[PDB]
Amino acid sequence: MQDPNADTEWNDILRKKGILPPVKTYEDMTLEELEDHEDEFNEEDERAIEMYRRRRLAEWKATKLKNKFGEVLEISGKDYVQEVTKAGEGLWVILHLYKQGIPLCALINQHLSGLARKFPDVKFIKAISTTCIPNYPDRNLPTIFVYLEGDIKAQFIGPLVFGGMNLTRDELEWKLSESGAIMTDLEENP
Amino acid sequence: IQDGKGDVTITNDGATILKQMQVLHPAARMLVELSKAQDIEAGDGTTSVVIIAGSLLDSC
Amino acid sequence: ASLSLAPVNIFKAGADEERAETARLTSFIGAIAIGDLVKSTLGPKGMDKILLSSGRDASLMVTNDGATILKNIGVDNPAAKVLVDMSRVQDDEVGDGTTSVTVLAAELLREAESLIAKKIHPQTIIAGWREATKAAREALLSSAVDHGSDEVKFRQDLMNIAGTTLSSKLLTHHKDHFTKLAVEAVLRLKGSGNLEAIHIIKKLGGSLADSYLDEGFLLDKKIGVNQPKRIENAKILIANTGMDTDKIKIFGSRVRVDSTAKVAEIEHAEKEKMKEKVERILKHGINCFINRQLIYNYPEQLFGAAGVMAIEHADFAGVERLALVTGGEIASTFDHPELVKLGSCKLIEEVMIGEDKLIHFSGVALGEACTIVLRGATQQILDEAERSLHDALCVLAQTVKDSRTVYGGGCSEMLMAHAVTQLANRTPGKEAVAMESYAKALRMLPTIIADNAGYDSADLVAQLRAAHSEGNTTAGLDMREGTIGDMAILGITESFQVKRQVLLSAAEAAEVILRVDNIIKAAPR
Amino acid sequence: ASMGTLAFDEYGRPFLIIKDQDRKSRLMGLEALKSHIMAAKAVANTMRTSLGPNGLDKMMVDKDGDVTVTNDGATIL
Amino acid sequence: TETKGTVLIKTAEELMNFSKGEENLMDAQVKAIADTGANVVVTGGKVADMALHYANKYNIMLVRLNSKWDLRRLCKTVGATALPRLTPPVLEEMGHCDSVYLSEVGDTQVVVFKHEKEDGAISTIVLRGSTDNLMDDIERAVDDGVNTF
Amino acid sequence: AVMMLDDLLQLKMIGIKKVQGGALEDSQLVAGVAFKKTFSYAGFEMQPKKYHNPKIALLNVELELKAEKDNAEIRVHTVEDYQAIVDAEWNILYDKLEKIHHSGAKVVLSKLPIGDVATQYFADRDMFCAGRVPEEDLKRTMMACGGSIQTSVNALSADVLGRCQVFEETQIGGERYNFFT
Amino acid sequence: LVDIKDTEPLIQTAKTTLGSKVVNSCHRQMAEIAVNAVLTVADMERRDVDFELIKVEGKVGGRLEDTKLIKGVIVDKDFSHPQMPKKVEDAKIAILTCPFEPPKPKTKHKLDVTSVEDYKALQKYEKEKFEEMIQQIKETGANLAICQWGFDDEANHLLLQNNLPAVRWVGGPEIELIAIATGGRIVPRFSELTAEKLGFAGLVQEISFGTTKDKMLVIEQCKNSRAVTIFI
Amino acid sequence: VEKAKIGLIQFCLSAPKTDMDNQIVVSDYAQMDRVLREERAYILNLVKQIKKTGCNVLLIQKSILRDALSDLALHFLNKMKIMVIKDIEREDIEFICKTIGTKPVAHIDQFTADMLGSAELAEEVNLNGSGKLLKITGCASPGKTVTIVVRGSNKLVIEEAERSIHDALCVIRCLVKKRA
Ligand SMILES: Nc1ncnc2c1ncn2[C@@H]1O[C@H](COP(=O)(O)OP(=O)(O)O)[C@@H](O)[C@H]1O
Ligand SMILES: [Mg+2]
Ligand SMILES: [Mg+2]
Repeated sequence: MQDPNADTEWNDILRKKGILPPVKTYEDMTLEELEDHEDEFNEEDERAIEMYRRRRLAEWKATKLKNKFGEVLEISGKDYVQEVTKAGEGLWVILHLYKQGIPLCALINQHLSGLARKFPDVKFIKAISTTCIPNYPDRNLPTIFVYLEGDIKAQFIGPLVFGGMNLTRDELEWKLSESGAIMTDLEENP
Repeated sequence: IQDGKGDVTITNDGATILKQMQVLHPAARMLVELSKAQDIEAGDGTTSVVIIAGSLLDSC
Repeated sequence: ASLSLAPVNIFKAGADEERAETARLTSFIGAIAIGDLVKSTLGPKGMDKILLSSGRDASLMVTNDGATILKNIGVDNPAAKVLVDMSRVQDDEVGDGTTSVTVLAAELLREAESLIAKKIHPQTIIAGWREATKAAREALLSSAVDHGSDEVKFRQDLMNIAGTTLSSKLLTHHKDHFTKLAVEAVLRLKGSGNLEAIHIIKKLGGSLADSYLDEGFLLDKKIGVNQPKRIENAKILIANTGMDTDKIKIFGSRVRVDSTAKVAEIEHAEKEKMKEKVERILKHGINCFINRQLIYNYPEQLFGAAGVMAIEHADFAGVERLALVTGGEIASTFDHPELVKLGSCKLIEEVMIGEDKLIHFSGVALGEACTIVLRGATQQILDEAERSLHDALCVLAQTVKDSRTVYGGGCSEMLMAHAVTQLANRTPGKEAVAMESYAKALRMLPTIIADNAGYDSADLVAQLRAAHSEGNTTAGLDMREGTIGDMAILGITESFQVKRQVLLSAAEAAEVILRVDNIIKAAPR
Repeated sequence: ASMGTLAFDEYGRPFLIIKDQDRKSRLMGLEALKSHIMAAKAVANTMRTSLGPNGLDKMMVDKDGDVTVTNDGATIL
Repeated sequence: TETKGTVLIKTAEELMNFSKGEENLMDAQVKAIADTGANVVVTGGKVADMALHYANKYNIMLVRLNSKWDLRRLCKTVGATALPRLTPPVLEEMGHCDSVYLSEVGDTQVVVFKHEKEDGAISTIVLRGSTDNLMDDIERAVDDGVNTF
Repeated sequence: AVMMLDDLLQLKMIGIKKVQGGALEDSQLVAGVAFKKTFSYAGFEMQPKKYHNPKIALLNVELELKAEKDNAEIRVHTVEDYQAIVDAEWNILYDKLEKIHHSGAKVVLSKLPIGDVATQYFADRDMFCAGRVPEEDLKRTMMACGGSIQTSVNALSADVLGRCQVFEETQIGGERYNFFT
Repeated sequence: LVDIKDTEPLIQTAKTTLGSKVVNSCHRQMAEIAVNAVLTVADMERRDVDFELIKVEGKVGGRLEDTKLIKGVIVDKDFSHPQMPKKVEDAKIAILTCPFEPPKPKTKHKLDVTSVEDYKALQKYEKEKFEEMIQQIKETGANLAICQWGFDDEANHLLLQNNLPAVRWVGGPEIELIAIATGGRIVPRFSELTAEKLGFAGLVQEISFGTTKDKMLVIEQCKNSRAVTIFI
Repeated sequence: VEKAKIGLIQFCLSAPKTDMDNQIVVSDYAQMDRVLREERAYILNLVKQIKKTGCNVLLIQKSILRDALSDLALHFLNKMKIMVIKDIEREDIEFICKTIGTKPVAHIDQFTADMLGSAELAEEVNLNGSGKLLKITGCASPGKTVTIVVRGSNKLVIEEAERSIHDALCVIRCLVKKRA
C-alpha cells in the first residue's frame, strides 16, 4: 500500500472500506503397562478397565494365533510359487534373493534372522537367486522382495540401494516397514 | 571450488579443477576426459594438455 | 463419415485417430525425419553425432553408428519407432548396415510420398516394390562373389571388408592398424562365431594407435595375498566352485549341541572340509587356479602355502574365455582328476596398463579367445572405438560364416537399381512408376555417400549409372580423390549378408509403413 | 435432452430422486437410436478400409507408446 | 490345544500315519455321534471338510449357526444342551423336533426346526411382505402386541 | 431344464455358462454337466480327452507334494532318516494317487488343487484329472453323475464314484469345456 | 477334402485367409505351414484342434522367408554348461521336473548335526546324492536331460563329465510340449526314471542368431510328433 | 613394542560359530555353567596358541559377520602382553603383508612363527593432540613399499599437498619409463 501496514487507524478504515486486504488412559496402556499401576486406577474406572483388559487379552491371543512361523526359512525355486505367490491370504512375505558368496547378502540374512524372531507375524524367506530365477545377474544382489497376496509390494534391489555395508539391524527394519510389512516402531535413523 | 555440497577444494591441478566443476557442455566434458587421460598416462601436464586442446580448436 | 470428425466423438479423453492423408502425412514426415537424422553419418567422410542425454547423469556419447543413434533418441512418431526397431534388428542380425537400411527405408518412403501425390494407390506401389525387391535380390546374388576357397584371397577379402567397415568410423585415422587387429581377432576364433569370446578392455590414456590385440589373454582380476605373482609353464584349473563358507546344500541342516566344545569341533570339521576340498584341487597337479566365485581367506591361505596362484571372482564370461584361450575345463567337482582337463599357457604374470594391474596369460594353448586393449584420450573416444571394433568384428564373423562378398561404394545399389530400371521399363502400368521410384531410392544411397564427402553427387552418380548401364558392373565411388573407379582394385567390398539384409529390411519396413492409412493412438499413460 | 428428471417439485420443495441426478445424463427414444447408429457407422467406416487384399492396415499406439500395425479387426478394436 | 500344537515327526512312519490317524479319529467321533441316534447336528463354530465328509457318510444334517444367541434359542426350542466337546450326547442332552428341513421361502433359503405341537419354548412369526420397510413396521406392530400380552 | 430338477427346483442345480462367440441358436442344454477347464499343469495335454463309460471320482482333496500339516515340524538327526522322510512324503502322495487309480475312476475332479506330479501320474495311467473345480460345478457333477464328494481317498467304492456315458473336453468359442453327458 | 493327401483345397483356403495380410509376400509358404500345422496337431475325426500343441515363436532377425514349421519344439534356452556339445543326434531325452539338487521335504524339517561324524555323514550324503542322480540318469541310457527347475554346480559338472548334455529352467508348457513331441513321459524324480519313459528326438541343436549372444534349442526329427512349432 | 613379531590373523577370536545355523541347547544348570567354562577354555587356547609363537603385536582383520575380538580374548591378549590392533581392513592386507613380511593366517592351526613379520619397533605415537598413528619402524626383509605421512594446518592445504606429492611421484614414474 501507499503507507506501511501497521497498528494505525488509517489502515483500519481502509480495511473497513474494502482496500488493503487483511499416561493418558488405561485404553492405550498395554498388558505390561496395565500391571505397572493396577492400584492407581479407581474402581469405577476399573469396571470399564475390565472390559478393556479383556479386549487387549483377546487381541494378544489373536496375535499369538497369527505368529505361525517366526523364523527365517529357505525355499528352492521349484516350490517358490507355493511359498510366495500362494502364501497365506493377507500374509506379508519378505523374500531375500541372495548368494552365499556375497558378504552383504550374509549381513542381510543375519539381520533377517533377527527380524524373524522380532516379527513372528511376517513370513521371512531366503533363496538363491540363480535357483529362483533362470540366470539371475550376479551384480544384482541382495534383492529384497516384499509380497502380499502374491503381489509384489516392494523391491529393494541392488548392492547399493539396499543401504551399504554399514547397514545395522535398524535401517533395514525401516526399509522393510516402508511398504508396511513388518511395522516397526521407530523412524529412519541412519 | 565449492561443490553442490559444502565441500571446498583449493587446487592447482587441471584434472582436479575440471572434474570438480561440472561443465555442462559436451566439448568441455571431453576436455575433462582429456585431462583425466593425461593424469593417467603421465600424472602431470593435465593443465597443459587442456590448454593445448583449447588452443588447437581456437586455431581451427 | 469418420471416426474422429463425427458429430459424436468415440474415444476416451486423450485419444485420437489420424485418417488417410493425415496418417500418411505423420508417417512419411516421421520416417523421413529419422532418415535425415541418421544420414550425414554415411560413408567414409561421415561425421559423428553427440548423444547428450538429459538424464540425471547426462550421459555423453559421440557416435557414427546409426543403430546407437536411433536407440538413444526419444521418439514419439510410430513410423519413426518402426524404423528405429528396424535398425536395432539390423544391428542384431549383422553388425553393419543400420544407417544404410535406415536411409534406404526413409528414401523409399520419400519416393512413396511423391507417388501418393501422383494419385497412385499404395498397393500398386507395394506391388511394384515387391517386384523391384525380387529383381534387386537376383541382381545382388548374381553379382556376389565367393573366395572362401582360396585362403590368401579370403584373407585379402577379410582385410578389405574390415577396412571398409572401419572407414566410416573414427578408426579410419589408423584404419590399417585396426584392420589388422580385427582380422587377427576374428581368425583367432578358428571358425567359431562367438563374439563374446572377443573381450575388449578400454583403458583410458595413451593414443588410439597404442591399441593392440594381445597375443595371449588379459584378465582384470586379482591374485591372492600370499600367493605367487609369476608362473612359468602354468597348469591351470578353471573352476566354478564355492570356496566361500561352503555350506552343504541341505538347508534344514543345523548344528544343535549342548556344549560350546562341540560347536568348536564342528567348526573345525567345516575347516577340515574346506582343506580337503583344496587338497582334492591340488591333486590335479596345478600351479594356477581360477574360480568363478570368491575364494575366502582360508582357501586363499591354503593355495598360498601350496604355491598356487588363485585368481578369484572371474565371471561366467571370464571363465568361458579362459577355457577357450587355455584349453581347460570349467569344473566344480574334483574327485576324478583323470577326467578334468587342465589349461596351459607358457607364462602367467602381472602387467601394468595405465594405472591398473592385470593378469597376463602368454603362450596360451588354444587361443580361441581374444583380448584387445583399446587406449584413447577420452571415454567418448573409447566408447566409439569399441563400437566401431564391434561393427568390424561382427561383419568379419558374418563373412567367415558366409564368404560371399559384394562390392560397395554404391556399386551394389547402382546395380540393383539398374536391374529394377530394366524391369520397370519392361513392365506396364503404374507399377513401372513405383519400380522407377524404388530405383531412385537405391540411387539416392550412393548420392548421399558422395554428398557427405563434398563431391558432385549428381555428376558422380550419373557417371556410375551410365557405367552400370554400359556393363561395368564393378564401377563405384573412389572417395580418396572423388572419382569413379574399380572396386575390385581399390578393395571396396562388403558382406553379401550385410547388403542383402540392408535391402530386404529396408524394403520390408517401407512396405509395412506404406500399408497404414489410419493411426489410432490411445490415451497416454 | 439429458440430465434425467428436471422438475424440482411444483410446490418449490427439493425433488431429488436419483443420486447425482444433476451430474448424470440420459438419452431417450429415437435420438438414442440415432446416436447408436452414428457410433456404429463411425466404427464400421473406420474398419471397412482394412477389408480385402487391397485393404490397408492401421497403426495402433498403446498407453506406453508401443506400436502395433495390423489389419485384424479384432486386434484393432 | 489351547496353548500351542506342533506335530513333532521324527520317523517316516509317524509322517505316513499322521493324516490317516486324524481321519480315523474324525470317523470315530462322528460315528459315535451318529450311533447315539442323532440325525441332525448343529454347531456354533466352523465345520471341517473331513467332519463334513463323515457327517454326509453317516447321513447327518449339518447346520452352522454363526451367532451364539441363535444357538441358545435353538437349544431352548428343541430341548437340547450345547456341548463344548465333540462327545456324543447323553439321552438328556439331545433335542427333538417333529421335522427339520431346508425350504425356500421366496428367494430366501431357510432351515426350519418345526414342531407339530401347538406349544414349545420358542415360536417364530414368518413375516411376508413386498417391502423391507413395510416388514420392519409390521415387526414393530408385532412387538407392540407381544409387549401388550 | 425344470422338468429334470427333483422336488425343490433349485436354481443352483441349473448351470448357466456364457461362452462368448456364436449365435443364440448355437446355445444348448446339456442333460449332464459342463464346466470350463481349470488351470491345468504340465502333462494335461498328455492326458486323453474322451471316455466312453467313465467312472468319476469327485474329491475334496489336495493332490500334490505339500507340508503334511502347517503346524508340522520334522526333526531328524541322521541322513538316513532324512532320506526316509523325503521318500515318506513321496509315498504319502503316491499312495493317495494309487487309491484313486485302483477305484477304477478314469476321471478325477478335485475341489482343491491337483499338482503337476499328480497331473503327470494320472496322465501316465491314462486318466483325466481336473483340480480347483468350483464347488457348485462339483455339486452339479455329483447330482448328475451320481456319486459323493470325498475328502479322503481311503474308501473309494463304486458307491461313491460317479458315472456318465460320455466325458469329453471340447472347444466352445475360444474356451475349453469339460462335458459330462 | 480335408485329407492329408490332397492339401491343395486347404492351401487355397489358407491363401485366401492370408491374402489380406502383410505376410502374403511369402503367401504360399505361409499357407502351407499353417495347413501342415493343423494337420500335424489334430484328432481329424472331425474332432477338435488344440492350439496349445502349436507353439508360435518369433525372433527378430532373418527374413520372412525363414519362417518355417518345426515338427517338434523350440525353446528359448541353451545347454546348461558352456562346454557341452551344441548338437545331439539320435537323442534319448529324460524329461524331469526334479531340480538336480539334494532332496528337501516339503514339510518344515530340521536335520540336526550333533557331532563331527554327523557332519561328515551329511557331507558324504550330499556327494553321494549328486553322484547317484547322475548315475541314475546315465543308467537309463539317456543322451540328454531336460529339467524344469534348474540345478547347481556339482550337478552341472557331473553332467558334463559323464557326457550328458542338459537343459535347465525349461517351462512347464515347454516341458509338456517336449514330452508330447519326443514321445517321452515327464518324470518327477530320478528313482522313477527308466528307458521307456524317455523321449526320442532325431536332432537336438543349439542355434545362434548372428551378433546376439542369444541361443535357442531346437528339438526335431521326432517319429510322429503330435506337437509342432512355427518359427517366425 | 620393541623387537616386534607381528601376526596378521584373518580368523575371529570369539565364541565358536559354525558356518551353519548353530545353537547350544541347555536343559540342566550343569550345561549352563559348562557353556561359559568351555567358551573361556576355547578362547584361552586360541590366545595361547598365538602367544607361544613369540608374537607380541597382533593385527586382526575386520569381520562384520561375527565378533573378531571378544572382550574375553582382549583380556587374555592383554594379560599375555600382546599389542592388539583390530578393524584392519580387507583392502590393506596385501599392503601390510608386503610391508612387514607377515603372512595372513586364516586358521589357528597354521599360526606359526614362520608366518610372522619381524619389525624393530611398533609404537602408537601421538600427533600432539591431533590424533594418533600406529607406526611400525624397521622391518626385516623390507618390502618394496613406503608410506608418506602428510601433515598440515587445514584440510585444504593437506589435500593439495597430497595432490602435489602425487604429481611429483608421477613425474618420477614418467621418468622410470621413457627415460628421456
Ligand atoms: N574407400 C571407399 N570408397 C567408397 N566407398 C566406401 C569406402 N569405404 C567405405 N565406403 C562405403 O561407405 C559406407 C559406410 O557405411 P556405414 O556408415 O558403415 O553404413 P551403416 O552404418 O549403414 O553400416 C559403406 O556402405 C561403403 O559402401
Ligand atoms: Mg560400417
Ligand atoms: Mg481374413
